[PDB]
Order: sequence, then C-alpha cells, then structure tokens
Amino acid sequence: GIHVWHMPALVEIFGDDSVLQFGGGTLGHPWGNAPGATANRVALEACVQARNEGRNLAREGNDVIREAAKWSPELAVACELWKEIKFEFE
Amino acid sequence: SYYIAPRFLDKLAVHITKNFLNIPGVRVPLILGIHGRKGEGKTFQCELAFEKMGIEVTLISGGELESPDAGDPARLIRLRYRETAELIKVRGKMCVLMINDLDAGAGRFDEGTQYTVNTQLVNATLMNIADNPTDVQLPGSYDSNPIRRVPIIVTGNDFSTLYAPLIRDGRMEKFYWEPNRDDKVGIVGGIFAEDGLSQREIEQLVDTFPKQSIDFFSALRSRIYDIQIRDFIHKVGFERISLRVVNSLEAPPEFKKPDFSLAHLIESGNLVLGEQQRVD
Amino acid sequence: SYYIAPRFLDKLAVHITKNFLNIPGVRVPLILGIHGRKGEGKTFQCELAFEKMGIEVTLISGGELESPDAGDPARLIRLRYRETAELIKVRGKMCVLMINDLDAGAGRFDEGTQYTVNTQLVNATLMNIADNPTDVQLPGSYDSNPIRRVPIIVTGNDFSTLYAPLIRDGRMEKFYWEPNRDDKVGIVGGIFAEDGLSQREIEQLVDTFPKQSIDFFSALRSRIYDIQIRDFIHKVGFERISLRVVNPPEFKKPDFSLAHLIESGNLVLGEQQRVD
Amino acid sequence: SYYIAPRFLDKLAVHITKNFLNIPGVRVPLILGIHGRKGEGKTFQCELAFEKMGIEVTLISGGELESPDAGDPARLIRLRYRETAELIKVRGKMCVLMINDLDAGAGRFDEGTQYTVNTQLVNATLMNIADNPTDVQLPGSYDSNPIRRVPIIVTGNDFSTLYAPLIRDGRMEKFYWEPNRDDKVGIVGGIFAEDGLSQREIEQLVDTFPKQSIDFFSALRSRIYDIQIRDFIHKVGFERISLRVVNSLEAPPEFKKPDFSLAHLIESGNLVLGEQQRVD
Amino acid sequence: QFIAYIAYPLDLFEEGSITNVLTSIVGNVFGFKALRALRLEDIRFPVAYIKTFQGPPHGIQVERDKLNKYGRPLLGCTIKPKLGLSAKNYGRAVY
Ligand SMILES: Nc1ncnc2c1ncn2[C@@H]1O[C@H](COP(=O)(O)OP(=O)(O)OP(O)(O)=S)[C@@H](O)[C@H]1O
Ligand SMILES: Nc1ncnc2c1ncn2[C@@H]1O[C@H](COP(=O)(O)OP(=O)(O)OP(O)(O)=S)[C@@H](O)[C@H]1O
Ligand SMILES: Nc1ncnc2c1ncn2[C@@H]1O[C@H](COP(=O)(O)OP(=O)(O)O)[C@@H](O)[C@H]1O
Ligand SMILES: [Mg+2]
Repeated sequence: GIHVWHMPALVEIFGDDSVLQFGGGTLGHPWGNAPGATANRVALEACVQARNEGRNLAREGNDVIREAAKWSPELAVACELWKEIKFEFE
Repeated sequence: SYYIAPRFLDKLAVHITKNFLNIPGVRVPLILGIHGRKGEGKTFQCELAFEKMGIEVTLISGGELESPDAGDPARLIRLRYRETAELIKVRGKMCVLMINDLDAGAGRFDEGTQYTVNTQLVNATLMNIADNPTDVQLPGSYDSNPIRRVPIIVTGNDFSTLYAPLIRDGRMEKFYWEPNRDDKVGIVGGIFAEDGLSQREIEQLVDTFPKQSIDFFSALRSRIYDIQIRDFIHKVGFERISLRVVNSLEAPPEFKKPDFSLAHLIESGNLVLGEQQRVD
Repeated sequence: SYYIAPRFLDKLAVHITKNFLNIPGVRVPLILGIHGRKGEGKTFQCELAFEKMGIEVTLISGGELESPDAGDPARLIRLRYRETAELIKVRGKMCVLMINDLDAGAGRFDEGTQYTVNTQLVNATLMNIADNPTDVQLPGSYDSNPIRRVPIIVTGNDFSTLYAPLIRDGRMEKFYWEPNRDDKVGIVGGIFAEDGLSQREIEQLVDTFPKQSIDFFSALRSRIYDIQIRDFIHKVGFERISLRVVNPPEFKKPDFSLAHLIESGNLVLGEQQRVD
Repeated sequence: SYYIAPRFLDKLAVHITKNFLNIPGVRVPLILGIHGRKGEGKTFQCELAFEKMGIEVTLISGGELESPDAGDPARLIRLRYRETAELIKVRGKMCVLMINDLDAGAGRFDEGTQYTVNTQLVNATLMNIADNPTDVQLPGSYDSNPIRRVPIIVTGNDFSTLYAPLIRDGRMEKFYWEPNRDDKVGIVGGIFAEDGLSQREIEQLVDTFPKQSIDFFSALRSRIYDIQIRDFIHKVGFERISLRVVNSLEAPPEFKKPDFSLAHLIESGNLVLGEQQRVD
Repeated sequence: QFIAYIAYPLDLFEEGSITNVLTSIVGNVFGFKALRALRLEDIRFPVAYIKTFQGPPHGIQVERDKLNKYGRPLLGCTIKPKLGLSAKNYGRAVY
C-alpha cells in the first residue's frame, strides 16, 4: 500500500540497500503500466538527487516531488490522482 | 472585489470555528445546510468567504454523484473526506469540504420529489460520518490511527425528508439565506463598482426590480455589446457576416467601451423581465 | 452525563425484554406507543436508552409515510421489518424498529382535507405485523419459513386520530409521557451538570419558567455559548482566525449564572411573544 | 387449553369440509367472511381451529392489496391460489387460503378518498376465482388443465364498504360474530384455567367489565409479569441484558407464578381502563 | 465474535498440493489490520480434490496385516533422556 507521495519517507527510513515494490501503485495509473512505472522512477530519482545535495526529506520532501512534476507529464497525472499525505517522522 | 453579506460570513465563521475548537461539555453540528432560491449566490458567497479566510476548499459536484454512470457516491464521499483531513496536517490550515446541488442538477425532473437508490447512498454515507467523524473507513487498508474531524457545508433549494433525523438530532444545522435591500445594494454595488455608478443610481436599480434574483442583475452587464454587434452586421452586410469572422485572416473586431448609464440598464431590464414572463 | 428518567427507562426495557423472552401462556403487545406534548424528549430519551443497552435501531421517519406512489409507504415497512429480523439472526443481539411521528402519516384530522389509499394501507400493514410477527411476506413467491420476532416503538403527538383497531390493549401498550417537577429537575440538572450549579439553584430555574419544554433549556445553553464564540471571532479577526485555532487563548468561559439564566430566558420568551 | 367457541368451530368446520366433499346437485360458496367488532377473536379463534384440525394456511396481508405496479396485487392472488392448490396434490391434506383484514384492502372509507385501479381489480379477481375455482390462468400461454378447489377465509371489521357483487349468497357465505355471556365466561375461564379460580369468581370478572372485548382480559396477564421481569433486568444489569436473553450459554430464566386473586385482577383492570381513558 | 462460512471454487488450487491450498487460504488474511483475532476452525474437502492426493502410504488395515497384530491396541516407548546417551547405550535401553 504505497504510492508516489510515500517516496521521500521510504527512501530515508529504509536507506539505499532496499527493494521498494508497488502493487496497486504502478498498475492503477490512469494511462497504463508504462507511464505508471515512469512516474515511480522519476519520483525515486529526484529524492536520491535531493538527498545527496544535503536536503532534509522530512521538511523539503513534498517540494522535491512538485519540482520534478514540472518537466515530467507522467508524474503530474499521478500527483493529481493520489493525494499528498504527511508523515510524522523525526 | 465582490461584496459579502455580514450575516452569511458570520454563519460560516461560527460553524467552522466551533468544529475546530476543542471545548468540553459542548456539542457541535458537523453538517451545515443552506437552502434558498436559485441564483441567490450561495455558492458564490462560500467561495469568496474562504478566500478572505484563506482556508482550503474541496468542491464536489452535485452531478458527480447523481449520474448513474459516475461510480459510487458511498465510496466517493468517504475518499474526499479522508483527503481533506490530510490537508490540515500537511497544509497546517483549516480545510472544509462542501457539496453543491445534492438533490439537483442530476437531470431528473423530481429534484428530490422522488428518492433514488443514489439518493439513499448519500444519506447513509453522511449519517455514518456525522456519528463517527474521527474515524472513517474505506473498503481496504483499514487504519487504526484517527483522522482530524472536518466540517461539511451543503447547499440546495430545499432538503429532503430523509435528512429530518439528523436535524432533530441537531447534528445538522439548516440556514435559510434570503437577500434584503441592504444586501442587494452591496452585491449590485460590487458588480458595477468598476463601471462607476453613484449610490443613488444603485438604489434605483434595486427599486426597479424589488422582487428579483441576484443572478438577474449580474446578467444585465452581458447585453451591452448588442447594439454594437447589430450595427456592425449592417456595415459588413448579411451576405458575408460569417466568412470574415469565422475563418478569415483580418484585424479582429474592435469595440469601444460601452457608455454606462441608468437609462440603458432599465431598458435592458425590461426586456429580460418580458422574456421570463412569457416563458413562465 | 445526560439524565434518563427512571420511569422512561423501565417502560422501554420491560417492553423489549418481554418480547424476546418466551414465557408460555402469555400474549404480549408488539407495539409500545409513547405520546404527549411536543418537545418533551420522546425521541431523545429513547436514543439514550438504546445506547445504554447497546441495541441496534432501525429508523423510519414520519415524513416518509406519504409518497406519490400507492402502496409505497406500506411496502417500506415490510421491507425494513425483514431487514431487522435478519440482524437479530446475524449480529445475535436485540434489534428494534422505531417509527417516529406516526401521527403525520396515518393520522386523520379534519374532514376538510383530501386523503388517499396510503392512509388506509399504513394502518392495515401495522395491524397484520402485530398479528403475525413471524409471517411477513416479501412480494413474489410465498415462503413458509419463519423469521425472528421484532418489537416496534411508535412515537406520536396524538393517537385519537388513528384507525380504531390499531389502538387496542391486545395490540399496543400505551404510555403517556408528561415530565413532572422531579423529572424536570433531574433532566435540567443533567444539562448543566458540567457547568457547576448547586441543587437549589437548579430548582429555582425550573420554578422561574414552569411552562416550558425540555428543548427550551437546551436551546438556552446554545444561546449563551453563541454570543461568546461570536465575540471571540471578532477579537481575533477574520484574517488570522485559522492560525490561532489549528494550534483556545484569550477565550472567556461562558457566563452560566443563575441570575443571568433567568434574564436570558425572559428575552427568549419576549421574542416568542413578538411573533405571537 | 384455550377454549374455542362451539359456534365458531362448527361454522368453520362445515365450510371447509363441504368444499372438499362432492355432493351432486348442491352448489356451495367458496368464500367464508367473518365480521364483527375489534378484539372479539375472529383471527385468533381461526388459528386455534386450523391447528386443532392440523391444516396448512397460506396468508395474504390486507395491506398488500395495492402496489406501485398496476395489476400486481391482481397477479398475487392468482399466484397464491395456484400455490395452495399444489399443496393439496402433493401433501395430501386440507389447505386453506386466508386474507386477513379485507376491509382496508379493497374497501372505500368515504366518498372523498382518491383510489386507484388496483382496488377495482382485486374485487374482480376474487369474483372470478369464486365463480371458477378450477380454471385460474397464470399469465402467458393458455392451458386447459384443471387444478384442485381451494376454500378462502376472509376477516373484516366492516363489509359494508366493499364491492356489492362480491358479497352475495352464491359467492360468499356470511357469518357475524358477537360472543354472549356464556361464550365470555367460557373463553375468559380458558385463559385463567391454569391459575385456578372458582366459577363464581370468573362470573364476577365478566360482570365488573361487561362492555369489553376478549383482548382486554388477556392484556391483564401481561401486566402481572412486569415486576418479576423488571427485577431480572436489574440483577443482570442494564449494560448486558441483551447478551443474557438473546445469545447466552445459560438456561432461560424461570419466573414463579404470581398471586392470582379477583381483588388484584380488578385493581390491574382498572389501571388499564385508566390508561385507555387518558388517550380518550 | 462470529463464525463465518466461505466457499471457494475447485479450479483455484493446484492438484495434489497441501502447500498451495494452505498458502492460498491463510496467506494474507491473518495480518488484516481491521481484525483483532482470527481462527480457522475447519475446512471441508470435496471428493474431486481428494482424488488428486496419494493419502497415507499404507493405512490402518494394511499396517495390522503386515505386523500380524489384532485384537489389542499397540504399545510403545520413548528412550530417556532426550539427549545425552551414546549409540551403544541407546541400543541397550532399546533391547
Ligand atoms: N433527556 C434530555 N437530556 C438533554 N436534552 C434533552 C433531553 N431530552 C430532550 N432534550 C433536548 O430537547 C429536545 C427534545 O425533543 P425530541 O428529542 O425531538 O423529542 P420530542 O420533541 O418530545 O418528540 P415529538 O416531537 O413529540 S414526536 C432534544 O432535541 C434535546 O436537544
Ligand atoms: N378464544 C380465545 N381464547 C383465549 N384468548 C383469546 C381467544 N380469542 C381471542 N383471544 C384474545 O383476544 C385477542 C383477539 O384478537 P383478534 O383475533 O385480532 O380479534 P379480532 O376480532 O380478529 O380483532 P380485529 O377485528 O382483527 S381487530 C387475541 O390476541 C387473544 O389474546
Ligand atoms: N456577492 C456576489 N457578487 C457578485 N456576483 C454574485 C454574488 N453572489 C452571487 N453572484 C452571482 O451569482 C451567480 C452564481 O449563482 P450561485 O452562487 O450558483 O447561486 P445559487 O447557489 O443560490 O444558485 C454568478 O453569476 C455570480 O456572479
Ligand atoms: Mg384480528
């Protein structure tokens, strides 16, 4: 039970040496399996890029997803369907 | 720059405030319902009030849960309620969900005269949320963790008898909003503020049509270019009005700003009165 | 925190229990009928009672018993009865059908009004359920398979204007609810239990306004609270009312004083007289 | 140990037997209609009579003879007649159709009430069944193949408000029920037979309340058991009364027989009259 | 607390596999967050699904015929302690 908005928290908690699996997250995309996979890939790589620079994914995590969606049309549709949630990790 | 009536703002303030407030010994109605005549501006006032307050709004269409080929209202209202609850934490501001034309705009003739299967579902869903606002459940992925309570606004012409339990329970509050002379002056004054009309002029317009909907006065502004268009057609000629405008590369038609006078508005007012009279 | 009148709770409990027990040789009425003056708390005290015992309620509103379709109010009663009978079988607990404000649907006041078939049918249906609680049919194919017996609670303002066979000792147990001084003291004392008023002070409030319904006192509390909340919104301001609410500072507690509870109540009566 | 009144048992016995028997040159009515006053025991003495003989009953509710679909109550009676006819062929015993409370079904209260067409058809359907008990056609394809003759028993408060051709000697056997003093003594004596009262004491109970239906005396007994039941609810506790009664792994509670004396019964009887007067 | 009865189609499971049927039924239902507790009481197996299994290699009847022992329950013994004894000392206790 994970989608594109859970990405900054899962990356930070589980670290780098882990496998993240999306059952209903990839398939349930409005456009199909191929744009659904691309949306998940862009969201993961943007968080990895932001982590390496020196940005806290607790405070700036939602800002990274919104910035990546400006050039990726596949992610912009995914952000419309699944709504953003707030994790309370410190 | 549109005027808001003080009474309308007050009713919204108290409902939203009280729900968000956490005072012991006090019971608060979760759902507020507003009934009035059509084109009173109930929807327009709600949208404006929220902007001044800066509170986030989620809108659900009346036709979105009335249509047979839409989905499932029971599953939908629940999903929208959860999403609105998430906003409070992330956004850090008050968030309200409102529904328009719960029993209207479906396309059906009855307008709540006769119940439907779909009508029953909304009643069922709403009643569950009103009793247990803190916990709302989807079909799958049941979460133990509680959600922040969210206020609900509903607007319509009238409320069905099915809702009578909720109102007697005091879980729902019904507000009847009717415009007055003072309210009319404000709203009419705001519409024509940009045009530039004297206070005496604005008073005359309301006085001309004492018993009129708010929508009518707004609609008057639209029929100002009619004289220009009619005169324009003549110069061009009926033979070739279409071709030049529809699909031709030329300078687009230019219209000088219409003169604003009280006389023009009275003449326009009479024509719309006549048409509405004949149709009904 | 709400006070239920001991008379009211014992009448409900004994009615439902006796329907569920199978004492041999005794015939029991399936309908309990509560009637009296408007706004005395007929519906409200039932809801408190049903919550205490933790028993499921199936509601039918009074403004539903007259539809533009012939037989449609009668068909609903049978449909809802069969739904409640199954809930006894499945959930394995006591379930009750409550029809509130029957006077509006099945009633017959003056002869100056025009009535329909439905008035006739709603009276007819309730008679047959009360005769055969175990044999209620759904439209279509007949089945001779028995169902669970379900008790019915009926609220009204008057039963004088109702079909004569539906009101008889053998078919309905009648209960006239008129709250006395001791009841009023308890109930009013339950509303203002949280505020902190002495017994003697509660007595005085009832004496000041004796010709009042239970709703009046509960409506009085809301009026006291609304003024306080309105002023708080004005003081804080509309622009930043959300910032000082989500995360209540500078909020004076409501008056709640015997001296004022008289003053405010007099103003309400004056407003009522203005319309009158 | 209920007393069934000889007249009531004889009249019902002969009507059913005479249909199932075949005597040449004798034409017999199909319908028996029992009418009288409320609570005299029309429905109840029928039920005791059907159980003594051990015969199957198919029940039609009077408040089912009108529907939003046209001709659907007309279809219902024709279907239930065939269903009962099959039970004679299969099970090989007497079967009876009963429509309880016909008065409020196919009846017209005043000359001001708006009625539909279903009322018109229900009268006609019973007319044709009573004429031809053998040929009842299920909608669709025709079939000329006879079914068994089934008697019908009808209860009502008033038959004066019913279609005139339906009530006639050749179509319906009429029977008016009103119990006398000897009937009352017998029936009321049957109620309190296990209690143990002298004959003189039974007489006195009838004398004290002479203008009363049978239901009144049965309602006395219900009130007597209240004290024991109220005590039981307290001992178990209001929190978990449902569990004990409905769904418990314990033997259902036993109540000792309360003291039954004429003085105590009259006291309770006057309490029921007072409750009736309160509404009156 | 209630007993729930659930039916499953025959063509949902692999033939001759206890592993597969056990993984399908009790896989991801016991960790469902909306339930406090769950217990599987009983399973009905149909005749059509039983015929795909070998069952017991011999059974009661054949076991008694091979051993030539009937009219009496069989007797057994467990060597104590559970762990400690040598292979030779184990066989001495067995004899
Ligand atoms: N026991 C109580 N404790 C606290 N408030 C009560 C109590 N009883 C009644 N009230 C209040 O007063 C109102 C009583 O009205 P209802 O519950 O609608 O019953 P009712 O009006 O007597 O039934 P009708 O109209 O004759 S069919 C409720 O809405 C409560 O707000
Ligand atoms: N023979 C009897 N022996 C014992 N109790 C009887 C006897 N007859 C009637 N009663 C009681 O009185 C009640 C009579 O109810 P009904 O059979 O409905 O009389 P009724 O004349 O059919 O009423 P209406 O006309 O349908 S209202 C029953 O509930 C019984 O408790
Ligand atoms: N305060 C206002 N100022 C300007 N226009 C208004 C105002 N209130 C309503 N309107 C007009 O009303 C119309 C929309 O009506 P709506 O809000 O849907 O009313 P209702 O919900 O009562 O039918 C628009 O043309 C809008 O400009
Ligand atoms: Mg009867």
